[PDB]
Amino acid sequence: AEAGITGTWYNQLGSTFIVTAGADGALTGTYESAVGNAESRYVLTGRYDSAPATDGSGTALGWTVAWKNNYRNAHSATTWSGQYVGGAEARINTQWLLTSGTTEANAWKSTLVGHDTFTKV
Amino acid sequence: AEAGITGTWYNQLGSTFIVTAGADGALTGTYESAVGNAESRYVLTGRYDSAPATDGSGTALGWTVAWKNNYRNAHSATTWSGQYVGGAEARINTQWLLTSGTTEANAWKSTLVGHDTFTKV
Amino acid sequence: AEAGITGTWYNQLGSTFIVTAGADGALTGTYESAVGNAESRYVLTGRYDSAPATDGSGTALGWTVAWKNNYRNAHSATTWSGQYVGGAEARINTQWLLTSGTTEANAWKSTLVGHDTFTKV
Amino acid sequence: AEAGITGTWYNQLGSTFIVTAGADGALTGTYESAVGNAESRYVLTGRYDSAPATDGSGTALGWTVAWKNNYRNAHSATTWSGQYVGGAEARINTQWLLTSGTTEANAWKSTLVGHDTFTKV
Amino acid sequence: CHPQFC
Amino acid sequence: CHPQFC
Amino acid sequence: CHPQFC
Amino acid sequence: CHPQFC
Repeated sequence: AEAGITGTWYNQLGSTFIVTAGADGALTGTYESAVGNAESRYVLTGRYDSAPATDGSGTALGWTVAWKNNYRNAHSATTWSGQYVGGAEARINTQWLLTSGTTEANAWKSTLVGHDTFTKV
Repeated sequence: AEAGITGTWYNQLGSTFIVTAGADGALTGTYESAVGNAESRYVLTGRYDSAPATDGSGTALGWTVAWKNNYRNAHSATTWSGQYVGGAEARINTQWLLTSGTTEANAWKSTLVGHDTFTKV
Repeated sequence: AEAGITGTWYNQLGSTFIVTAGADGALTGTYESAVGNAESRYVLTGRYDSAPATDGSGTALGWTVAWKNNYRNAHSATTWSGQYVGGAEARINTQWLLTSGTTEANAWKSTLVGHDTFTKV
Repeated sequence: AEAGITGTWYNQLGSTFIVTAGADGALTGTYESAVGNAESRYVLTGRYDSAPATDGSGTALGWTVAWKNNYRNAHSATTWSGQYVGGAEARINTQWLLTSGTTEANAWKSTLVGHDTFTKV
Repeated sequence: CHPQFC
Repeated sequence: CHPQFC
Repeated sequence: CHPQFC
Repeated sequence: CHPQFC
């Protein structure tokens, strides 16, 4: 955990995030939806629950990205919920929720669900 | 938005959170799972997407709580995804994901889903 | 259960379904997305798990509606998952998943999530 | 679609289902949670939305399994929501919801979420 | 105006 | 008696 | 050892 | 072409 989480992570589709896990449960960094460009870059913030593990459990964590920066304002936010598992092939497995700001007529269609796995390679 | 979000929020079941919406998309505060006790209190962090609205849209947001403080370490984290709607009866409608740290055998049963509405009253 | 489930159910928004719970776990009937018109009417099919209850548990169930009939073909299907609770104020509380058929480029945005409660009144 | 869906499907973990897609949107068959034994076998029922496709879209579908047969009664039901994509490497990609019957105190922890991909091989 | 609600 | 509600 | 996977 | 993937 902590030192294990700190670094660069990649998913299947070309997205990258960079995170520092801080001593008292903090997670901070940047999500880049495409590894090339300097603003597909958005702020991330989250938390993780550190614990003594004796049985090969994952570490529960979560983070939020709001989709606004100097180039784009998509009127939406995503949360990822999941766990870190370390080792030779460390991964973070997540499920996510994306909500867009709607009028109240459209509120029932505001939230998408999906899943993502991140690796160090 | 921002000034609208800042304050104290209550759900149907007795939980309370207190949040400050900061000028550049930041959300910080504390979630108290029971209004009485001084540590059912946990740190929260999240983001919101501020925009010019001309059509009565909600404001998309999200936050994370890891379930560890000085009294409890539940080996889990929740993310809430949703939107703020202002006015006389301002509310935040959310869906949430709770993940627990598991062994890999148990990974398929690690994440619960549900929903919550918060009001100022 | 069974006799309890059989009948007409209503949600907050004006939708109605009519269901027969059959002796060996079958659920069959029609969902009408608006109580007026004779085809906002679509076929439903599902299953329920009947059991001896000694502690006031709900009955787990689920059903599917594909959104095609003689008037509309929306290229989508919804599944509702939840439980029946009986009594003076019997309700069915559900969460749902709506998937649309997409090209593979659009597959990550194919599924919405939400929730519904149904009552007899 | 239809003829494409009819047959035997396998996931990553050893589960198998067998389905017939009928002419008017019906899906019927059996889910075997482990390919060996003759009752890890449970009834399935669902629906699919057939349409003229000109752009390589998937076919939206869903099904339910209640977890009761002659050997087990787990007091729960799963719904899978997703789409069929055909071709040389035909697959069905799904997200699922599993609900257990609870007392009302425990209702907030009744539903798990996850995902599955099925192939013909 | 999806089938589900309309 | 999870943290979230209790 | 839920029905779904076992 | 949402922010998340593009």
